[PDB]
Amino acid sequence: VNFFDELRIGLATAEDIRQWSYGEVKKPETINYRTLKPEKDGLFCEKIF
Amino acid sequence: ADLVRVYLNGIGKTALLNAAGEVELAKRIEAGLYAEHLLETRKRLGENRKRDLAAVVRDGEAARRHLLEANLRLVVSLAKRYTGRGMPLLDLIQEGNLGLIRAMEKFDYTKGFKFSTYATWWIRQAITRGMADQSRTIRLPVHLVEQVNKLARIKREMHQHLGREATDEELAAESGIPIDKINDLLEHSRDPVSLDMPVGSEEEAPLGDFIEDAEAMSAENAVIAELLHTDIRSVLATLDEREHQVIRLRFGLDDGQPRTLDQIGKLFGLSRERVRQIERDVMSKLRHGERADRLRSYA
Amino acid sequence: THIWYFKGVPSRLGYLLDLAPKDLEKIIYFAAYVITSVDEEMRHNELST
Amino acid sequence: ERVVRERMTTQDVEAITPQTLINIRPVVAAIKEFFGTSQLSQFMDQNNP
Amino acid sequence: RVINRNNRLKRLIDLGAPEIIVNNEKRMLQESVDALFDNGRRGRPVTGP
Amino acid sequence: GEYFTGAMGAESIQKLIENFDIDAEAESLRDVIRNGKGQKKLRALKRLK
DNA sequence: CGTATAATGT
Repeated sequence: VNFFDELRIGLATAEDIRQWSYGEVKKPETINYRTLKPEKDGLFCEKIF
Repeated sequence: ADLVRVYLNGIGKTALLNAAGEVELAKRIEAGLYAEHLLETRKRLGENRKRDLAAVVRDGEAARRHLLEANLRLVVSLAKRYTGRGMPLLDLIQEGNLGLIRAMEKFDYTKGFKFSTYATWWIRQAITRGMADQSRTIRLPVHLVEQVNKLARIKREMHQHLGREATDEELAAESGIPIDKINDLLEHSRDPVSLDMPVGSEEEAPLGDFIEDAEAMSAENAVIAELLHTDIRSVLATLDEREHQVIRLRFGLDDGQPRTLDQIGKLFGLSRERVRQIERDVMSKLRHGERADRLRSYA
Repeated sequence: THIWYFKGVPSRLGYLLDLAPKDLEKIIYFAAYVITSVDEEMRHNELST
Repeated sequence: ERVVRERMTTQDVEAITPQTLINIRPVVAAIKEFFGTSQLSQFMDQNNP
Repeated sequence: RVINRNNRLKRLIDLGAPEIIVNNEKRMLQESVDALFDNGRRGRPVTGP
Repeated sequence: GEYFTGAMGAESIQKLIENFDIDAEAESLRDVIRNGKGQKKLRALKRLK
């Protein structure tokens, strides 16, 4: 429910960062200029986020 | 600091190349490429010549590096002129360096022309392509980028001649572009505003704070979607089953692709004129009985 | 390298390596080489040659 | 004058006319900015005379 | 900036550019990550329009 | 180019850290703390921390 | 897409 006895902050090893991620961002495009839809594997990719 | 300065010293480390040096290096690198080509075709591979061929390959690679290092200065001399156009100077230099390697990959010394003349065109090409693809956060097609630059240059020249800013119609006459196309092109030219910019100094509140989500009512969407979709499916089921298939195909409730009157007639073997009457029957049926009671809403 | 840990007052990375900020900065921005490991035993064994 | 100096030192010398030299974009841009954004160009409050 | 510079480095390292080119590119990548995690911490902060 | 392997960049620092051990460094710092050398004593104190 | 007189350190 809402039991959070303590709260820890620690350095994030590279392995941890991959675990959090749901994918990889591989292109610098942001959104298409006509459909105004997030582009594939881009910074707004619908597959990843 | 000053990452530009450290790179500038690095490129200045290598001295310039003369015409005699350029041709000598060009011959050496060509031999190295030819030697590397010979590696994969010498089926009866020699023993000592194999080591000699490998040594020449290293020599050719060394010549390639030395030629590139010397020629980096041309790239900087060409990249300097494009600064201040939404791309960092050092980023432009790296894009030009990509152009340099690309040009060197296709360089030929048999024509007797200096490497600078042939490289300049490629360096130019690479830098301008880079700028077009990267300089804008919302990547526009290269075609649009070229058209925008054309309009901007024309607008500057026309304004200088007129002495006053020109309208879309006047620009269209000068540039031979449709007026609506110019309006759309101008809108594309806009560089998006930043949300972090404080607005009206309203308690140092960024513009993004005032943006209204005003969307994403998931609870409302789910109930409406469930009710309407289920109601129509059940109502279509109560109708003739073949007509239910007709609605699915005529429309695409399952697979999209709304079948036209002739097309659906072809699939069912009927004529193009029968579909209108079929739809007339469906609409008439849907407006009577319990179907109306269920579907009176949703309008 | 994460910006926080170097270029700090103190620079946590510097103390861990016992390196002054000048040395650490030069290594990061490729302004100067640095030696990672040297095979001391091999150097001693073949020093005469 | 910075623009005109650059143009003067680079443009042709035989058929140079002041119209092609003098530019009006910076001046008009400057004056417009002053009346549109300067902290000393305030909406005249007209609650009463 | 980070994604674009990293992608260029991936392409550039595959191409086989000389040492100075790759070294400069990695310097750009490190600078971009520096700006991302903290802008203005070191050097002149990257500025907007 | 036989014994010493000197790399340049954050990759060099990464390899230095992974090769670098902490048990021996900690023990040496503690031993130095037991001794005097005030100015170097506090430098070792901060490092040991 | 290769544009060939030549063009080499913010």
